[PDB]
Amino acid sequence: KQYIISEELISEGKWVKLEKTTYMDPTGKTRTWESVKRTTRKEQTADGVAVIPVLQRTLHYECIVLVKQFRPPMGGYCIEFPAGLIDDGETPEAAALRELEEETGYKGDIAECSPAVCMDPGLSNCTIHIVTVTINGDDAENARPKPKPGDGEFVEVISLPKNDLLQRLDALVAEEHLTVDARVYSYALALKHA
Amino acid sequence: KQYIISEELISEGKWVKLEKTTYMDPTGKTRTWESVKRTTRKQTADGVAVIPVLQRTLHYECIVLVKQFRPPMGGYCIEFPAGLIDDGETPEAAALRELEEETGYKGDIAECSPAVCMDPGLSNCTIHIVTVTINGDDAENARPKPKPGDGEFVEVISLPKNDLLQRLDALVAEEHLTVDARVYSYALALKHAN
Ligand SMILES: c1n[nH]c(-c2nccs2)n1
Ligand SMILES: c1n[nH]c(-c2nccs2)n1
Ligand SMILES: [Cl-]
Ligand SMILES: [Mg+2]
Ligand SMILES: [Mg+2]
Ligand SMILES: [Mg+2]
Ligand SMILES: [Mg+2]
Repeated sequence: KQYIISEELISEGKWVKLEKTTYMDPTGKTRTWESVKRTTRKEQTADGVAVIPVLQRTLHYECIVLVKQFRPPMGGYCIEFPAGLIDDGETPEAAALRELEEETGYKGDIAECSPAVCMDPGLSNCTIHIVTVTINGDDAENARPKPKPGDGEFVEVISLPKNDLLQRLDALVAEEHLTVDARVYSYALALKHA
Repeated sequence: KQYIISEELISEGKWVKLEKTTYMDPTGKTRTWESVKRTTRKQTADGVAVIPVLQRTLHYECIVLVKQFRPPMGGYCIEFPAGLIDDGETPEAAALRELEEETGYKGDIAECSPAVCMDPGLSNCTIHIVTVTINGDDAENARPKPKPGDGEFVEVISLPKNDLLQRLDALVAEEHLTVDARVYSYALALKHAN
């Protein structure tokens, strides 16, 4: 029933733009919406990837590898899955493995790749692939993992056991001012609920 | 170590604004970011998203989701029930209220996250994730009456919790919908548990 009629640019920054969206509602009436989009999306199947990195080591419990970094939009530190935008011509898998290595030092193995999923669909058109990757932490490559941060990238690695993820996240939030990402919290809540 | 120095308004709509954030990087170098904010926040968070666990004896437990046209996305998305928290509303009350308006179900609160970020590289948007159980055998949830406000047009989709990820992949392959990243993350973790 519903569809886009027009998209009018309101303001276009270097990285983000705002649009006035006109659409047809299902009563047959015309309505508008204020829409955010990135300026960086070309032919990628999504804007970005977020990596679910399951660190596996003999005689260790499985960990989920997370990162902490300052996020200017939030004005503070956030704890997230490793993530980045997909470079033009780059596959989501390759982007995932690359971002994981850049942010954490770890060299992973692909497990699964989601279809493009929406980040905040009432606000923006932004999408990611969620890429599950296993890290063989017994491999020598993954012994002394050092982030290769890019220019203006400053990332801390936090590995938490999968079997206690939600409480460990709660214990981090209780100890400093910091925000957990909604996807990370959602993933931790399901681990509890299962 | 990092912090915000200043925020310049670039453009302000009715619902969304775009800012240029200046911040201090951890080397002591001054940097800028293009940040989105909502104009509606006053609250612990912008919104709530509800994880509604539909419990009916002798049935599988279902997670109740919603399908709506999302003008920023140009298409239909499958999401947790959700909405913005009203001025002077608690996150718990917003959750039960939105769950009722969007699904017709009357639920009980199980737990409530701290404020969690939606897309912290882009926006300051936050939500509380509120887990709610729904006693599907109670008479008030027999014929769930959805109360859509002005301009809401929501379809309800209940899916079994124990197969959620495969059920969502099936809808994406057949119905050309976009699944929400929080929904998908929850689904993934139900599979990855144990
Ligand atoms: C975010 N962008 N536009 C919106 C709207 N809410 C009601 C009408 S337009 N939210
Ligand atoms: C989204 N908003 N601002 C951005 C930037 N990326 C690199 C420098 S500023 N992305
Ligand atoms: Cl539950
Ligand atoms: Mg990143
Ligand atoms: Mg990066
Ligand atoms: Mg809603
Ligand atoms: Mg509403």
